[PDB]
Amino acid sequence: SVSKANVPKIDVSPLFGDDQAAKMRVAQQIDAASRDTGFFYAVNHGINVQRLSQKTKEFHMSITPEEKWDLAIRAYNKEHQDQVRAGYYLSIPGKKAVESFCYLNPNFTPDHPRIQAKTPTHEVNVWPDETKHPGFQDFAEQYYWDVFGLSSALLKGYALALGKEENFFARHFKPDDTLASVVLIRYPYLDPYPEAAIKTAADGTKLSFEWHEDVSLITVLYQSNVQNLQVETAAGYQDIEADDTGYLINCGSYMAHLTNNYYKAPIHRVKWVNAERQSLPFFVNLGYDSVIDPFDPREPNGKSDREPLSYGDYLQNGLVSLINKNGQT
Ligand SMILES: CSC[C@H](OC(=O)[C@H](CS)NC(=O)CCC[C@H](N)C(=O)O)C(=O)O
Ligand SMILES: [Fe+2]
Repeated sequence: SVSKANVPKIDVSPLFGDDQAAKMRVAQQIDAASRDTGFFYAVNHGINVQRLSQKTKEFHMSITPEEKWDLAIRAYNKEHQDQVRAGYYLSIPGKKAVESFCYLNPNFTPDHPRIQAKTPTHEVNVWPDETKHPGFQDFAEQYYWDVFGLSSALLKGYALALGKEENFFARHFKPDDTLASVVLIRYPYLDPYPEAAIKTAADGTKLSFEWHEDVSLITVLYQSNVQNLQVETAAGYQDIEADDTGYLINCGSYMAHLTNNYYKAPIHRVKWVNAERQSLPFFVNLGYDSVIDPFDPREPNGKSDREPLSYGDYLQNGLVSLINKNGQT
């Protein structure tokens, strides 16, 4: 009934290297995908995703109810007032099926200047007990740096794509201060699956999460090989095919702002599927004070009628609004 979205597979491996011409050919593919459905799969990305899925599986299946309250964000545990972003997002059996664990920059330590200042959107990660989840924290922190690496490469391709030098975005994306996050989302198999956990789209499609744009510069997403995502195009919502060997890449609304909608943030939603699966996004966020002057690559002088917006401002408003629009996750 629903047709397949154009989601090209792009070999992003020249973005790690020093062959400048070959990086420009990748840039072009990124430009094309970004002007069309707004999604592509990055292939030859160098990350061991089957291990990521295994380590993440072992965590989700072995965390206990007790641990979840102990790690819970403020929205679920009012004792944990500093936990706005990072920690455990509980399901509600009978009502909200999905659950997840979010963590931030491992460099956000108690001595970090932004943590000392108590700056919004900066928090110190919470972790389960090492003896109960041996290896998990070190694996997860390592994953953050491996996906950080991929995202830097990708941001070099988007820079080149937009007619900029390759460091245009990446110079704002730094280990010591990035607001980027990993979310380890568990979608369960449930029998019976509670209707209260299923939303219905205007067109009748059963959904786990409604239409939205991403709160990010770009999103770098690993998921299981279970089809679920749809993207709105001028021909209506189209199905994004699953590929659990690549990363699904799209632009968030920060990119749309900077480029004056030359690279739109694609509107997408998550169909309801009764399957035990994973969705493991990395939201590529810049630094709290990062400001890029907005521009327009469709205009001869490159000038835009949008005003500069600091990443920190964008992020804190965005994440609130997303909760308001689509509910607490
Ligand atoms: C967990 S609800 C459904 C899930 O959607 C999301 O994670 C949505 C849309 S991309 N994103 C968010 O809720 C933002 C999480 C931001 C994160 N907690 C942070 O602090 O960075 C999905 O796409 O499967
Ligand atoms: Fe999304």
